[PDB]
Amino acid sequence: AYVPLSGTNVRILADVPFSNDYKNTRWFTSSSNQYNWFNSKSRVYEMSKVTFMGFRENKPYVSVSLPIDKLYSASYIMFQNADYGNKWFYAFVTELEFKNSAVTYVHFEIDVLQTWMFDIKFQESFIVREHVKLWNDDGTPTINTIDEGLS
Amino acid sequence: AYVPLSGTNVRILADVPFSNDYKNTRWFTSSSNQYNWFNSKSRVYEMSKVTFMGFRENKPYVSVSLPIDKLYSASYIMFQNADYGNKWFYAFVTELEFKN
Amino acid sequence: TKDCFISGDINNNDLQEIRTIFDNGITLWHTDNIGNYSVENELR
Amino acid sequence: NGYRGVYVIKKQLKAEYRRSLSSFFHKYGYKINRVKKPNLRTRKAFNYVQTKDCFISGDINNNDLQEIRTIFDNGITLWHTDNIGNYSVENELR
Repeated sequence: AYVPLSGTNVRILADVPFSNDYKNTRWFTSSSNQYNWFNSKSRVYEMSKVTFMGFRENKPYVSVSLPIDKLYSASYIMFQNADYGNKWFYAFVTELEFKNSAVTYVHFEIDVLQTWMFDIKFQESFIVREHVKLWNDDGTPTINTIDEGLS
Repeated sequence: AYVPLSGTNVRILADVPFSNDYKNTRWFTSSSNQYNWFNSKSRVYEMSKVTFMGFRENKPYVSVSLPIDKLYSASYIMFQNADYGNKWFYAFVTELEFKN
Repeated sequence: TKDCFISGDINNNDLQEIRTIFDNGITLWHTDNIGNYSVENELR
Repeated sequence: NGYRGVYVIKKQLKAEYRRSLSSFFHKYGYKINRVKKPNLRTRKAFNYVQTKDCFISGDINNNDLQEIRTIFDNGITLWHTDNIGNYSVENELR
């Protein structure tokens, strides 16, 4: 239920096109489809094992043995954990911090949507807006008349 | 994707007429046109190499070896970086602080 | 704009700031006499 | 054309709005606007309860008592079944 403090098979990725404002995300039909998509991203760096820092003051980061200039295109992180089996955890890269010439602090924020995508269960909820079926099979319009309040 | 912590070919400019309230800016058709516009501005100071400070607390600043009176007209900074190739980075000057 | 969509190979903090700028309204000047509203400003 | 006497015409809202409103009442009950003791456990599966300025007493420290009053003033669903969150049930009267 809780996100682990250490990771294995860690990968820092470039070119992940969504952010922690959570207005957009790539939705998947399975965790394997999810993995394949992320696996196709260019890897800026990998580590077989790492221990995370900063979880208490809620600004988690990982120590990366690279000069900061090798990480300018970092956008996302994924990792597994010894105690979570096959499960992948997903996180936005939010900041790069110079510690010394050969070591960089990479700050990240768990992507709660990607990380828990197949663990959530929606129950009946008040829907304000959604995309609905537009046409019946005979080609007639479905009946949607709720007042949009638009001119 | 991230702004670098060090700069090359640094220039502090005077007379750049827009601000960090972002209600106005000068729009350009190419990065070359953009560069030419900034390059035509009067330079308060130049440095071939510099390391930035304060990126940590989101209060970035640069140490400049000039008496503060020579910088009273400073309004803008542009710089390149070894790992970004030809790319120019642009910044508002927001404050002058006496060191010595 | 309102809720504008802007993408790019840009750190997400700056990208979010750019979206806020357009959602708040901005004037893009194509001439050097920034602020001079007396001009006709005809279609380009 | 056959028009004589009186006619009784019965009318009801369209299906689109019946679906909208029925689903809403199912989950959140009705507007009440009565000062009374709340219905806490009157349905088979769940009871929605929302008060304003509710009165709750007990042999309970006042900090926690104040917190409980806030919960009901903000609205809460009390589940009487282990299938918490399953709104598909009829939830008939107990």
